[PDB]
Amino acid sequence: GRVRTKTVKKAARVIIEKYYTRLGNDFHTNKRVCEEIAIIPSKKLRNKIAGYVTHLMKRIQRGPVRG
Amino acid sequence: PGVTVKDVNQQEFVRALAAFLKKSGKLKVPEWVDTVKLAKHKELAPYDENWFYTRAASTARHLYLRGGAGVGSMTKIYGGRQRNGVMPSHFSRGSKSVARRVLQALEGLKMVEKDQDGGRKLTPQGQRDLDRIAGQVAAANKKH
Amino acid sequence: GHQQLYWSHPRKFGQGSRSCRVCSNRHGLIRKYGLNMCRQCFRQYAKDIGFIKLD
Amino acid sequence: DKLNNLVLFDKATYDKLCKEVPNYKLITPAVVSERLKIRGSLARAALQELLSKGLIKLVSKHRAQVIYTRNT
Amino acid sequence: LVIPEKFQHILRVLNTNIDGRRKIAFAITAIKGVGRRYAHVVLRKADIDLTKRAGELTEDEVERVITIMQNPRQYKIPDWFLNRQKDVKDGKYSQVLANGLDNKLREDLERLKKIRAHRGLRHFWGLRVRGQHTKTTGRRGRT
Amino acid sequence: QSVQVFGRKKTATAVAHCKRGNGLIKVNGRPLEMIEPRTLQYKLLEPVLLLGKERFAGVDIRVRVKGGGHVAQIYAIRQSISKALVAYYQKYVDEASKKEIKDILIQYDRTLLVADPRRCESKKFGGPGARARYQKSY
Amino acid sequence: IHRIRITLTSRNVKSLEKVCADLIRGAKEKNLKVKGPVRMPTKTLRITTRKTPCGEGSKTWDRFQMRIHKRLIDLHSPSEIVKQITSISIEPGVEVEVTIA
Amino acid sequence: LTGENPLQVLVNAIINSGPREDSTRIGRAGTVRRQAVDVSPLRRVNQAIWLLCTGAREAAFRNIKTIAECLADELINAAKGSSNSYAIKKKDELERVAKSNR
RNA sequence: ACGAGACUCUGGCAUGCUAACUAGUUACGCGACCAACUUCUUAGAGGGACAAGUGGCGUUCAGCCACCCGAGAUUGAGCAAUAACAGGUCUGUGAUGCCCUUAGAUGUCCGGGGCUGCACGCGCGCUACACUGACUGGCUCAGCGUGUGCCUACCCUACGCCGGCAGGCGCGGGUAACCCGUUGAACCCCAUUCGUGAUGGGGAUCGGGGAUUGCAAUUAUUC
Repeated sequence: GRVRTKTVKKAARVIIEKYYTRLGNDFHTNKRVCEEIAIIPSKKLRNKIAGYVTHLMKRIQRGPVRG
Repeated sequence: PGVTVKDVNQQEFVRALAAFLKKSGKLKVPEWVDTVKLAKHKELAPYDENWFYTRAASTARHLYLRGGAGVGSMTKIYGGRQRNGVMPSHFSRGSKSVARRVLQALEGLKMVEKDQDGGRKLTPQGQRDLDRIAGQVAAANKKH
Repeated sequence: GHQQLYWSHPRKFGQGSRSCRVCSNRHGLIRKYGLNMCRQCFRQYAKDIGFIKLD
Repeated sequence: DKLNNLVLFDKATYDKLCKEVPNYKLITPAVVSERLKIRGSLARAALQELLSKGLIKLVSKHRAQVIYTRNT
Repeated sequence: LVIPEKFQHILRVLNTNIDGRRKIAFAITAIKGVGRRYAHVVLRKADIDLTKRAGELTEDEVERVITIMQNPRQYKIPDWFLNRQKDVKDGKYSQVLANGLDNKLREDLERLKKIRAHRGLRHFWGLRVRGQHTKTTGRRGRT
Repeated sequence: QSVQVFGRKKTATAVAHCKRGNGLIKVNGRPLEMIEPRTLQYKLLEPVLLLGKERFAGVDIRVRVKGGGHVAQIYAIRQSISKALVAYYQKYVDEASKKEIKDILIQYDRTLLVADPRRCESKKFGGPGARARYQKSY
Repeated sequence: IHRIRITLTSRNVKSLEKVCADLIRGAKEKNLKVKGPVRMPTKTLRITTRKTPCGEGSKTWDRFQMRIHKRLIDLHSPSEIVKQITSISIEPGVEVEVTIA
Repeated sequence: LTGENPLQVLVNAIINSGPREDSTRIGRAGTVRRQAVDVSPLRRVNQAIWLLCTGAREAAFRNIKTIAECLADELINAAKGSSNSYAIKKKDELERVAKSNR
């Protein structure tokens, strides 16, 4: 399964709430900005966080999400 | 403008080279050729009769890989299973008295000779002679 | 006397000529790379020697 | 339990089964071996003799199925 | 590619009486000292080819092989091709023939029984003489 | 001034030394279709007749072919022909002819650019092999 | 000859690469031609042992590993310079061997 | 050696010899009849093809017409649409037997 | 807050990067018209994959299924939560708490019976059914790894005596990407072949040719 754990989910939520300015819709740009503005100690976890950030950006482009 | 002897597929190339070496007519095989098993992986004896000729050309190519050519590296081309009853396998080879007799029949042919440090070496003059023969049988009556 | 008995026919494969360098035990010897420890003593000292578990 | 076939070469009987191969729609060593129930190597020898007669051309060789054809 | 030889419904070589059903020249199991690499070596020494038709092969080649085996020591050909070599009672390898004689001499068990040895009983009972293990595996030999 | 990525697959390889000259194609180090194993000649016959002589009329090729394994060096010859053609047309003429002819060759079949990632896996814990286990008694 | 070789061996790659970069930088500070670091295939030492001290339980094994990484750098300089560059307060674990061959 | 088109038999025995239904197990027990089902044709046709692999083998296995020489029959087993096969009519006997449950 | 995940190691991918006199090479190159700023192998600071894109199911949430693209789309292992068990180990350890035998010390000394039986009392093991199994020796094959003094007297191996090759003796190389070795009595293939299956097709013992040299081997070594 591909269920994201609390680590990547919470990191994505914080990154979106705090740097909503810079994040977009592209995985590559989200990856680069996530690497810049956060100290993610693993590259797999960084990629997972960036992917969930892209997913949540799509979510919030279509309305408000509670997290 | 300079022909390599490894220019055609080696089946017919060694076939024609052996045809030349048997057409010289001065060399007849001794009586210790086929009754030797050499290695176990075979079931039969040499039957082609040009086995000596192939051994020498293959040995030349072996150098086209490295100096001091010897038979075990030459015979490592086909490995895998060798089920030998109640004992595990080995790694192919032949016989050394066969090699010595082939050397006794090989002197005066300028094809393959030993060296002073252990192993074999190439005879450049005979090399050029066989290159010329192969090239001028290729470019006279094989591609016109 | 002493030389009439000792060193007559070579024992070329003495198991009792080897012992663990930590506890002087006969069995479970690890002679590879020159450890010369029994396997239990090696497991105790594996990390200090430099052998570590990866796979 | 191999069958019994007439293999003897005679003044008459020899020239009665050698001109029966081209009397069939499907003429291959496989068809002859499965239908006329004689060794397929005999049919291979027959086609080799046909090649010796000079009415076909040999292309490739195999222990079971050989290639002999014509372009005329 | 034709031969005027006539098919023979009865053929006789070494007075054997066995069921002739299959082809020949490698079902020579009735013949004791021909076949495989040695027969190949002899035939290649005779300079003959395979340009004829299989199925109908006569027995002259193997007759020539036995003829050369009648005097094999003259040409100094590698002499590890006979069955029982370096046996007692002779320093050479003599001739024998007929079935019902060879299978016994595959086990020359008179002197080894006379010497009062375990080897005679090891061989006699149909069991091991070298020690093939016989309790879970190694049960073949009587079935 | 060094444009080479040669031709490899699985275990074998072939150094694609592609240079401008007279323009004759050297393949197999031997005549075209007589390879001694004989098993897979016809796959080599697809592109050389598909594309044409004029496309490969200037390609002087010198390849060191090695490696045992049919599926390795075979189909690596086709990977090498496609890739050498790609690099030649890219660095010498343009990109449009490259995309056209390369598209033809790699749209004939996909398996060129991708080899099997399958490898023998480790003998595992308390068993004869990777997954098989020794027989358990009770 | 003036061909001197330095062979660097350690069980870890971080310190070995740090030492290699340090020595390359030092040989490039002076105007010296240096053959780039050449990496040996890093032979791996394996010792597989039963986990149990007794012979009881499921047959479980430890798979111990020890990897030795070997690099050699070639440059042309007399012995005094090599002796000076060695005395750099080296980090532990990187065994340095210098041969004048 | 053909020159003409083998297409007729080449298609017309096997590639619509194919059956139309196989069966499945019923309830939790009882090995005396089987509930008739089907699949989108691929699985049933190629199950007939697999039983035909066994059948053509046994037509070679300990038999006279061997492997590497059944090319006609294999092209039949390959191409397209009509009915003459054997293991497929075995499958069709099973077809009717299990189809009596509709 | 642990455990799970993350993590570490390992595979799989570079018309990319860092460079190698042990792999690899360009028209003032020969032994041949009759000193490429490093890429196949080796290994490093990096890159690459995220259910990321699309379609469909899902209080349109978590997510699931499929499909392009792709080297790769639940991808080998290692590590692994207190309470647990009178689980095993005192025969791995001057790691360790004392009720307590014997002189036939559970010390030595190529020394020395068995267990290498055969009505089996049980358990782990040694093995493929046909043109696929194996020979023509007629084309460049694999490793994963090991290899010589604190102890110590024991390492891996490259030609000839020559019956037909390990090899009883002289001989060099390698503390090793330098030698064995581009792994020296091996593919699975094949002009020794099976025409419909007891034949050539895969071995029930068990005998000779010189035996690697281990007092013994038979009361376990050796084509």
